[PDB]
Amino acid sequence: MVLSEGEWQLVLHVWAKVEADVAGHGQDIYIRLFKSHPETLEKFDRFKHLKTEAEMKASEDLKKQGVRVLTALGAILKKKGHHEAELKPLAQSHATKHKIPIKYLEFISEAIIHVLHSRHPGNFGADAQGAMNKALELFRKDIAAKYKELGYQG
Ligand code: HEM
Ligand SMILES: [O-]
Repeated sequence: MVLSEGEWQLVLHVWAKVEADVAGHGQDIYIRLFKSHPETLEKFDRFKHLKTEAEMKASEDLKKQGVRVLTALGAILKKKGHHEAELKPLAQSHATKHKIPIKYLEFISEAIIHVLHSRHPGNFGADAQGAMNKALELFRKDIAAKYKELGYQG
């Protein structure tokens, strides 16, 4: 599975807009994920008690977590497929420490696409969304292969 350079440029052009305010984007993505698929919130021991969107928005720890996730994902995207080193620690923690199935990675990918589609119509038209979907599918395909190497079904 391989993206073209043009596809990577569409991914990186919208990611540059995320980077104007990574914290705010992270909050929107987590709120979308937890509202759409409430079961995913149960995996977060520090945040599973949050009851409403207002509580999620006011959580400084959730905001910091969103920054960590999007910055890690941004570093992966900037490797344009050459992300073996970045995926090692992430696959190990998500398979063995956090126990995050591939289906939940699909759910957060959907939340990312939903938020970019809402916030960034200037850089998230159909071709750009297609490229981002391809990049996230590549990420999940490579994470799933590493999960299997690590002993986790996913
Ligand atoms: C785009 C996909 C994702 C990325 C890039 C990502 C990235 C990260 C990073 C960088 C950390 C901190 C270091 C670590 O423990 O590895 C983290 C922690 C964590 N991740 Fe993810 N993650 C992703 C998806 C998910 C999903 C979908 C879930 C659950 C449904 C999840 C559950 C967790 C939990 C529970 C923690 C620990 C949080 C805490 O310290 O309170 N991750 N993630
Ligand atoms: O995460």
